Amino acid sequence: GSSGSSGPIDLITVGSLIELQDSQNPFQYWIVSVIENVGGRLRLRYVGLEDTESYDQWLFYLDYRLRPVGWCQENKYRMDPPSEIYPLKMASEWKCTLEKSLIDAAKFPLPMEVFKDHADLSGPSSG
Repeated sequence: GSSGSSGPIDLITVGSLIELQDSQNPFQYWIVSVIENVGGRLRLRYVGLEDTESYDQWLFYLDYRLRPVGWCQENKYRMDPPSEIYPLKMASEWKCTLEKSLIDAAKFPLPMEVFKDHADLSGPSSG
C-alpha cells in the first residue's frame, strides 16, 4: 500500500469503482475500476478488459472526467463503452461486467469528500 499525507489520496483505494468520460464521446460515459493508486495515480481500466492490460488508462484524482457512479442513473444520457472496445467483446460481455460492477460500487463506494469541489453552477445565459 502507501500511507502519505492526509488527503483524498488515502480516501481512494485500489479497486474503487468510478465513472469516466470519453475523449470523443463527452455525453457518453463508462464504468471503470481503480487498478492501482500511485500517489494519486489511479490506473483506470474499462470493466471487462481486466484480463488484458493494453486498453488501460492512467489519470489523477484531480481530474474532471472522474465522476461518482450513480449520477448517470438520474438522466441516463448514454451509458455505453467506446467503439474501440465495444466490438472487441460481445454486447453481452459489455453488459455483464457493466451490471455486476454497478453493484460492486455499492459495496465498495467512496466518500463524496474525494470529489469535493465547487464552481460556477448558475443557470445558463443567452448570448
